[PDB]
Amino acid sequence: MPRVDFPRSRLRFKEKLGEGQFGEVHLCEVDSPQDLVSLDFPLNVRKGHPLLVAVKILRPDATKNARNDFLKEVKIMSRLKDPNIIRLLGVCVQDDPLCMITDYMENGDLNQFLSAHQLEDPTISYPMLLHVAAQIASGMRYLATLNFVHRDLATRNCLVGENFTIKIADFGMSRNLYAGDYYRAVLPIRWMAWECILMGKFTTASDVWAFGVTLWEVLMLCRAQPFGQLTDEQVIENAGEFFRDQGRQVYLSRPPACPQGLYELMLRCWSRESEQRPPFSQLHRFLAEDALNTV
Ligand SMILES: Cc1ccc(NC(=O)c2ccc(CN3CCN(C)CC3)cc2)cc1Nc1nccc(-c2cccnc2)n1
Repeated sequence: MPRVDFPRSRLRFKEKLGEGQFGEVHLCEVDSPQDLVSLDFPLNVRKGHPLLVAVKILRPDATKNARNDFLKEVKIMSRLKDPNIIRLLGVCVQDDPLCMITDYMENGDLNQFLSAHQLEDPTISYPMLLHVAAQIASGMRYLATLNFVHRDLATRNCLVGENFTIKIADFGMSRNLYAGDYYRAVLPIRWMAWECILMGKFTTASDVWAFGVTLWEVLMLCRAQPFGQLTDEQVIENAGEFFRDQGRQVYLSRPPACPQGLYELMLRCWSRESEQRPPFSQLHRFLAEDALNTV
């Protein structure tokens, strides 16, 4: 827990960014942020330009369980300090409504960003795609070593900062744009390892599987939904085929930009056995070294 609340009186409402069962996320401008610049709030103020933040707000009539989960997220976010994980800027928890505040990325989520680019034969290069993926692996290494499981890794849950910096986040199913990526609890089945779908087992190994699918998205420049040839019920059936291990399971195809070795990395992320999936330390090393060294 942060020692002092961010002053709610400085948050100027701009836009509603999303909603869920227990609250909303708003885009706010911080009024006169130079007044707040301190050790507690080391805000990056650009004179002449508004300071924008995302604010997650718990409904004041939230249940006890909803409130506890919100405070659990506060506690988790207060620990996360890595260049490739979204940073908590402040909280409002002394009074209702409870709030968490992070930076707002004008470049949007990584899906939005890659969707707006084309592959260099605006453009983005294959080496930059590897850098994006390496950053995600590095953030995931950090999370896993702190004994967190993400459970919803995908390009839609990564934010694009300045100079191609990628921040892993977790927004939940709070945005209409990605409703088709979730199956009705509400689950991102196309990113989920077979054991998640069949047994509800979520682990770092299943985060690795999701990382494989996220890497696939990146190399596809977010042009195709994973398993777009399959209905939701068929995706669940595909998980059964991984369980069966009789060679009928469908794997995502190799993207045109993806060399065979990188594709085989992805296939290893989709190993039937968790213990055969590469750790994030290895995924990062492969992307930052092996793949980048073989352009
Ligand atoms: C305002 C806020 C409050 C909380 C969070 N929280 C997280 O992003 C997050 C990240 C990692 C974890 C780790 N956790 C481990 C356990 N498992 C099960 C889940 C994940 C938890 C929360 C983000 C935000 N930021 C946010 N939220 C929604 C939209 C945007 C946003 C949208 C567009 C551009 N810029 C920002 N930004």
